[PDB]
Amino acid sequence: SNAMHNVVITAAVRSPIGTFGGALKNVTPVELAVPVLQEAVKRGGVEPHEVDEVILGHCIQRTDEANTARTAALAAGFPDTVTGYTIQRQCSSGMQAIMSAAMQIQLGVSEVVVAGGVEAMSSSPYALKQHRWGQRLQHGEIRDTVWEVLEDPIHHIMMGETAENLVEQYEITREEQDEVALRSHTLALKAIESGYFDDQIVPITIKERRKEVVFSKDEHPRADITAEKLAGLKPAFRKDGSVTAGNASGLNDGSAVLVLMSEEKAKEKGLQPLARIVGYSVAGVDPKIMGIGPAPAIRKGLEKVDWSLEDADLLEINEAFAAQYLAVEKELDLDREKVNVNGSGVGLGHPIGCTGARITVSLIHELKRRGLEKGIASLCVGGGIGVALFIEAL
Amino acid sequence: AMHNVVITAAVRSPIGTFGGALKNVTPVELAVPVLQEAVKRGGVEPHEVDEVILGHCIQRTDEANTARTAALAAGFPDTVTGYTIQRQCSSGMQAIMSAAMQIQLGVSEVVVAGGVEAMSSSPYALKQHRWGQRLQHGEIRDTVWEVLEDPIHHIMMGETAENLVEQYEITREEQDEVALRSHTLALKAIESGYFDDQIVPITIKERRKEVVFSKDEHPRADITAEKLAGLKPAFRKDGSVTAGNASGLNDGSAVLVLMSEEKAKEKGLQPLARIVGYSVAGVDPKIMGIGPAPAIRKGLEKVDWSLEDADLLEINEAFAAQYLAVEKELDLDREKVNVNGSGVGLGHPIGCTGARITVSLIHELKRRGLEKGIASLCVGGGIGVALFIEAL
Amino acid sequence: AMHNVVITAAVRSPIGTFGGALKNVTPVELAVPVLQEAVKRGGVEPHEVDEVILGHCIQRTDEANTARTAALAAGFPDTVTGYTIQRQCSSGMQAIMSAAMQIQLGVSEVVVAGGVEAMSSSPYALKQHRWGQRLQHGEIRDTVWEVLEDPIHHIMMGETAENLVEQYEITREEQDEVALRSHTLALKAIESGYFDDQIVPITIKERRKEVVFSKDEHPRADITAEKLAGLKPAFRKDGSVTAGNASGLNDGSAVLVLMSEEKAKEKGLQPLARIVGYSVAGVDPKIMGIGPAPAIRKGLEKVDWSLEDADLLEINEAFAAQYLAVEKELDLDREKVNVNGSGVGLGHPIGCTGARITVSLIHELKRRGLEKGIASLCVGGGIGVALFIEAL
Amino acid sequence: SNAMHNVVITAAVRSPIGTFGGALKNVTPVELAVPVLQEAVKRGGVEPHEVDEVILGHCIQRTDEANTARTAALAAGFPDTVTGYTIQRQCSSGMQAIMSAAMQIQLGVSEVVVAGGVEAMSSSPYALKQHRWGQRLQHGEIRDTVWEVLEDPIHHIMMGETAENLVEQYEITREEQDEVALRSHTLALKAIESGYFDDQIVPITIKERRKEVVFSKDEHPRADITAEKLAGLKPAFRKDGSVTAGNASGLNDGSAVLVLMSEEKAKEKGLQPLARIVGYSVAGVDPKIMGIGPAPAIRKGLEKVDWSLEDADLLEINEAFAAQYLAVEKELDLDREKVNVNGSGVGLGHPIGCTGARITVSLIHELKRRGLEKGIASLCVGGGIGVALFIEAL
Ligand SMILES: [K+]
Ligand SMILES: [K+]
Ligand SMILES: [K+]
Ligand SMILES: [K+]
Ligand SMILES: [K+]
Ligand SMILES: [K+]
Repeated sequence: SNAMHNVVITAAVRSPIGTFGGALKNVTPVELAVPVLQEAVKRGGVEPHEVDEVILGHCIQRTDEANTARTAALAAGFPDTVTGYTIQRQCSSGMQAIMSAAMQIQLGVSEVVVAGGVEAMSSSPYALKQHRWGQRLQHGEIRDTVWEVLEDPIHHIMMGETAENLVEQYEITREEQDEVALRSHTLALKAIESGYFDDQIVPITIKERRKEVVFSKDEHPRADITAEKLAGLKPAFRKDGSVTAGNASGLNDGSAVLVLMSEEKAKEKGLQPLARIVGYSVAGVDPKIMGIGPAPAIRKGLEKVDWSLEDADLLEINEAFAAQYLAVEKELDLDREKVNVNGSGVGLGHPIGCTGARITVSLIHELKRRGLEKGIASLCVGGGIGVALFIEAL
Repeated sequence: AMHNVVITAAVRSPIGTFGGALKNVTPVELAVPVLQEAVKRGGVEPHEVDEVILGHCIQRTDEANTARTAALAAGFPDTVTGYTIQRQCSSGMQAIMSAAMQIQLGVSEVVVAGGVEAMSSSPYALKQHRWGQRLQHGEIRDTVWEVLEDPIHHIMMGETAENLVEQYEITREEQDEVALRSHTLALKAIESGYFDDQIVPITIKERRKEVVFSKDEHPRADITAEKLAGLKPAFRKDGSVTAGNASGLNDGSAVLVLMSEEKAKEKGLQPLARIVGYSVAGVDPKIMGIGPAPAIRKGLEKVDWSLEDADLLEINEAFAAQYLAVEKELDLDREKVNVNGSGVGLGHPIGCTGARITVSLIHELKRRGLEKGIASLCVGGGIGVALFIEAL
Repeated sequence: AMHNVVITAAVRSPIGTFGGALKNVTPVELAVPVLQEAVKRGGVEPHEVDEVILGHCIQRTDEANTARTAALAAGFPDTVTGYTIQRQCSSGMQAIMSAAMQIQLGVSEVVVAGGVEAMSSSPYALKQHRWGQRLQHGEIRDTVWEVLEDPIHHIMMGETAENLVEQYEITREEQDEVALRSHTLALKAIESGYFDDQIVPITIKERRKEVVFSKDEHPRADITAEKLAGLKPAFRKDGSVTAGNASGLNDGSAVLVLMSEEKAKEKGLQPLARIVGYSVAGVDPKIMGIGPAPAIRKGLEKVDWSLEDADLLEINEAFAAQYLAVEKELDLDREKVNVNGSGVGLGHPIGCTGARITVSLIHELKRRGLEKGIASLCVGGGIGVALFIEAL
Repeated sequence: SNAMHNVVITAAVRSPIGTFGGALKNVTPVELAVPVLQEAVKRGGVEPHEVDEVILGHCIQRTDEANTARTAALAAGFPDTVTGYTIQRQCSSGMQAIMSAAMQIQLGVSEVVVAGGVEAMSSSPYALKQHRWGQRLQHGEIRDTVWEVLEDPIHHIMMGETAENLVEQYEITREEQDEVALRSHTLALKAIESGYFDDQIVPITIKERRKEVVFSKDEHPRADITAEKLAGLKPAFRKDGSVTAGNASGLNDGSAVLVLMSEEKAKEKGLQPLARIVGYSVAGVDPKIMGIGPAPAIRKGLEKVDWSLEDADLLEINEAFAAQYLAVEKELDLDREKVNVNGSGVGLGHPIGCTGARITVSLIHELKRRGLEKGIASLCVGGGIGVALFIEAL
């Protein structure tokens, strides 16, 4: 009679997503997480002291903000009792944070967990590898941590090259990629104008040197992205290639946070949750085609939760590259009309640590807006991993 | 679902000193041979491993996701996924706990979990290089020195130890007594061969040769009370915490193979130990060293043990003063604690240590023919973590 | 041998502010167009130039030997050799003196000489990168901030100015009076077109456009007594030296064509000026600003002038306080000194300035129809240099 | 009746030459100049207050020791009245310093000048060019100042490549280069053993962290350099090339200083000078074959002083590369038995700022040892310059 508690989600919020060198240029990951943590708890039906753990996914962790989760909890003014830990599973980090929170709740390790992800790519440092013991002679390299994290650590090829591998494998055309890219911006712009993201977005106040900036709207979507402009871009990873800056996701800044608790705890509190978690799955694939990860992850997960793919009402499949998304779409034979319905990574941006949580936030709110139930959120991961999360809106 | 968790292998590298044997080894490189040996001993083939989970404090973007990269570098199949955990000093212990959670829920059947830190090879960082320093001198930041500084209060871990010194009225002399004990017991354990079975030798390919690193290099054979008493305070002007009574900066990895009891029985394996419980407690970061006290008390309640039921404890010595605060607060029996030394004598490769002390505890329980163990450690940022095990 | 030295051209770039118009221009790039224009005006073809000598404070190993590299980059024949001089703030004036020495001895017949500084594009340095920092944080050093710090006493030039303030009992208010004058007279000179002939416009190729930089950008049209009086001391807590009464950090080049009087006559050229003498004096580095006093006195003896014989003087304002010490020590007639502004109003691109003030003095003597000029400046490290000229 | 004073040299001393990362690893240029300045003045027949100027040639100047000459004068304890300035003419910097001193003395600008050169290559810094205004994105370069100074700033080829240009032009063989290289070490070792350098060398005391090291002997010459070892080395600048690390000069540390004064001042003081300067010359050539500089410089200078080449009793022609030396030897048809008779740059090292002064120090002492009169010292210069100095031992 050992019990496994159902996991429900009582709040789901995010910062707007900044562009590289944009509104969040001078914000650290802890600074970017803090206001979102604060608003999540305010909406989530709990006081800070009731939070058992903060778990954050973070790709480019910083030693000056060791343990991003614990540091952000304290910086947010939460009691010293609110512990935290930080997760690195590359692009899926923010989704793994939610899964790890669910595990703690299912087991009764925690009753309430605040979980999500953050990435502040714009403020990420440069590194010197030979400074400690010396370069001795000849020129050295000062390494961009953002550019490093985009390079596979075993094969030393960029994520964009792994995308071109999928282009060749799945015979994906430049037109197909650019159609998806245009769609991503177009649907994002429409959602923004229609106010679809108003509820889920937490404005960030940036204290600059001589003023304060209130950042409240996603800044990656571009009205000037047209079929014409996309077709004129040069290939970014291979000569005679088709993956470009225009049909690839951006480098971006953002945070996203959910409040999760046992269903019994929500009943105790008299709270109507937004959604429940019904399952999650992780699958490993060839790092050289890491973008295909969501296919086996989704298949594995559907088997576990006893859904057909057709049962899903909406899906969020992160667009790391349009080509990568297209490979997943072709492999699973997805109905695009149910997928990324307000855009995805190409139009909205890809703050990597954040994204796995960001797409979950967006999915929850869009299911509710449409009055639909079943959602799948899934994304590829550098290093060759796919992760999928299965939810039901309440 | 709802499985019990057992441990079928528990191994570690020897612990290198800063700039020592492992000077030029990266965290992935240091994890790989220990991952391979653990799986070999743990009764499984690599394809049977569901997840590798590693605790790592100073993660590197050139080895993104240390656990997954190490799994691949170790030659494990692409199906063997991984993720990496940062809970500061307790990272390696949290990795074990996270593995246990997956196994308890039936998320995974077999998990390889532990921790690694390669402090000697950690980089330097420039924070103003991207957008420009503009004018005046800047700082090139040591990632090791950063990770030892509290990120909210901007004081070194050693200063948080001096806070405990003042709070618990701990003498310089008792700190040095504990430091001497740490080296002395470590040296005795090394001499007696207690660590022979748990240590995995590391081969380092140098310019003109290969070196085989097989023995812990931090313990000092000629350390003495007189030497310790002569040292200058390291963190406060009239202070008592010194380089001699503080843990070192060190390099090391440590790995366990965990699986469900069901899976062990199905494979006909006799596990070394089972996990009975685990607990985490948050405290004031300014006295982060006390973390193990509430964590242990919290965990004892959960597993329904009395403190006295424990046969052996490992409480990491981040600083002798910090250990002493815990000893005093819980009124521990020193003769059952850190019986073969701890961080001061053996070193503290931070990401690794939470797993390292668990490895050591498992093997010492077995050596003594004892059952119940507690492993626990403080965590920069104000956290205590505790793991409760029973040797089989 | 034993020739008289005349000057047939004297030109300069406009002076940019730090991070301003010349932000992305290197010293060679900034010297080139001014070298080319000087030679064009100076009555010679490039192949007739025997040597290019440039004063340069923050030399770069990627442009080794600034003078020779600039000569080549300017398209001058391979036969046109060069060398580069560091005598701190007086570097550009020393280049002129060294040119004169070569011409006097018949070592060279025609020399192009001057100075350059591109402070905005100067690099940062790491001193421990080669052999390693090992542990703890390091410094990434601003070469501009380094060059402004005395290398023996490790105090900023601004602090040496505060030493003169105390020594000569100079008020904050008189410093600000001089600072206001410097901007005011510079602005008037700019408005009246006094600098039109001497300035060589610089074209900067930016990402999407070309910019033509033709006017000095340091003078502040809206500077006032009230604004200056409100500023905080920059170098001492109860101090009087401020950012407003100190020279700026700036970018600029300045170049003269010199030759023997014999050579000028042979070429039928009418020179702008002749060099009558020059002098160098060493003083206490802690009050380096006073250098011009002994240098001027020493030189006056050599050329057999009285101070009163001078029609105009240029005494570089490194700091208003430093200028004031010189004015007081020599009992100068302010109405004959820095008549169109100086370093506070116009800027101080250090390698360039010793040549820049000479260019300016030559043209202002001519404009006023006056003969005798003295140009002089202080030098970090405790040196004063003075140049004595007669307009023709 | 304007007078031009004869220039005489009353002292000529040098540090031993350190190897890269060797005995002088942790010594700055000012530190390395100081003891040599001090000993020079002690031998030169003047008190420090009588010194009018210190002039030093220095290739890799440092902003933390601005104006190396003035800084070293003050650090040596010389009075504040002793001014100084620093010269950059690449490899000939140290020789130009002596020439500039001679000019001041000839003109009566100074009566006594201390002049020479210094280079501390081992302690030279690394530079970042994009740190001030930012790298923005992607990896950058941390630049070795030593490696930069060895690269031509117009053509961006290493000095070693300009040497290979001369190899091809003058049809110089690998054997010829290696014979010169072996000779350079062999003659240096012999001179050292015979005590030829005892008088001219000033020992340097290096204060290391836990001891003091007294460095008193040139450390570049190698007894293990053999014809066999040289022939086995790989080409360093061109595939199928012949310039190697073994037949090229090293990277080295050293200082060298002369005391110069008017002949009348020496007579006044009752001093017997070591030597007089009779002339000097500078010639510009193609930077791509900079190594040939000494040929036109020597020819130009001989015309000025009315010497035949045959009149010279000894020559020092710096060996930047054996190949470069060989081109000069072939062009001028030199008698090698009169040239570099105790070795040169390949065996002894090449601390670049120092070398032009170093070879002059060595020449003066060897002329005196052999009881000979006429000397020529000359060297090539990166950027395409040759410089020559003509002296008579007294
Ligand atoms: K919400
Ligand atoms: K084992
Ligand atoms: K976990
Ligand atoms: K002119
Ligand atoms: K000169
Ligand atoms: K001598």
